[PDB]
Amino acid sequence: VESYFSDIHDFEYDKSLGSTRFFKVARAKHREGLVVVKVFAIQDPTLPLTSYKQELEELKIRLNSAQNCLPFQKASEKASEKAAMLFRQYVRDNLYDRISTRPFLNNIEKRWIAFQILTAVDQAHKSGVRHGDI
Amino acid sequence: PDKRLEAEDYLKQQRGNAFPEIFYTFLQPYMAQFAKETFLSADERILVIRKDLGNIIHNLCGHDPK
Amino acid sequence: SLFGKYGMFRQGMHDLKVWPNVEADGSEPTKTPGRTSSTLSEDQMSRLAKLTKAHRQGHMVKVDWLDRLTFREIEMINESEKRSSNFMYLMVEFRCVKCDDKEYGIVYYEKDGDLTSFELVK
Ligand SMILES: Nc1nc2c(ncn2[C@@H]2O[C@H](COP(=O)(O)OP(=O)(O)OP(=O)(O)O)[C@@H](O)[C@H]2O)c(=O)[nH]1
Repeated sequence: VESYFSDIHDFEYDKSLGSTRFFKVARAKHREGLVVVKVFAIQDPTLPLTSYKQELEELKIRLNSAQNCLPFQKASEKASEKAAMLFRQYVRDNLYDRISTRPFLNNIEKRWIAFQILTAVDQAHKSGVRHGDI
Repeated sequence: PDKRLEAEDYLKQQRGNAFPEIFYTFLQPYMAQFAKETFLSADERILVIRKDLGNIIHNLCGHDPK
Repeated sequence: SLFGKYGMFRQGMHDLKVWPNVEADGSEPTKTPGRTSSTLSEDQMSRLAKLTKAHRQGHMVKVDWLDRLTFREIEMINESEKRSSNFMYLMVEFRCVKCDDKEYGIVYYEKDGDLTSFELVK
């Protein structure tokens, strides 16, 4: 995954966050801070990636005003002749790690985390965005 | 799917039960200032919290589960 | 106050008004202030005392004929005030710093004294 960052001068590869057949996720440093980059390797160039890029740009415009919603801020169709890349802000912790990282979330923190999840869904629905992978 | 409510309905149904009222009235509105696009440096955040300290204690503790 | 209105440490001789029968108070603002700022009632003695000192240091224009009369007037004011205001004045002098014969002033400064919109960082 790090090899794909060699072509993006504004992003400096930092660490690999995961590899799957669908998306390879890695963390990179950018002038704005840390960013998570999911790289989709284009195996068949005949895939209508432009249609998906337009859908992602629509998602960015629809979710730009949501405070608890983080859409993909950048979608690059031909970032490299080999792969299309999606860029978004890096957050310190994912919920999967946060549960096991101290301080352990208290009952009041657990209620607060649940409350914010619901608020994120409410805001996304009113903003016209559905997650599909919650 | 017909049994799933809308996101706003769950927040209303659990308002005061699973989520204490303090989350909606102050925690969500106050905290939203820190997640805004306008970056508050760590120094600025401390000063903002210091300035509001009296209001935060009044809003969280009341005059007095607080 | 150790730092002046402009953050400069006090220098030279300073006459501080002593409040009778009370311990020196350290709260901010002090209840027993030694240097009555210009915001309060301008004590003609305090204003004239500052002027006499400003004259001594050579910060006021010397007019020989005026001085003999003016200073004689100040002497009368100070004599009259000493009779009615029985307040004591304690003199304190702060040290001065010199290097290569030049005087240096200590100004309050913090050791660490020397992007609002992000495109990607929300
Ligand atoms: N601490 C931390 N973990 C992250 C960050 N970004 C992603 N991760 C985690 O690293 C892994 C990346 O895989 P994902 O593709 O996001 O997994 P997923 O959320 O189940 O799949 P999607 O629904 O497509 O997002 C997951 O465990 C994420 O929680 C981050 O910025 N900080």
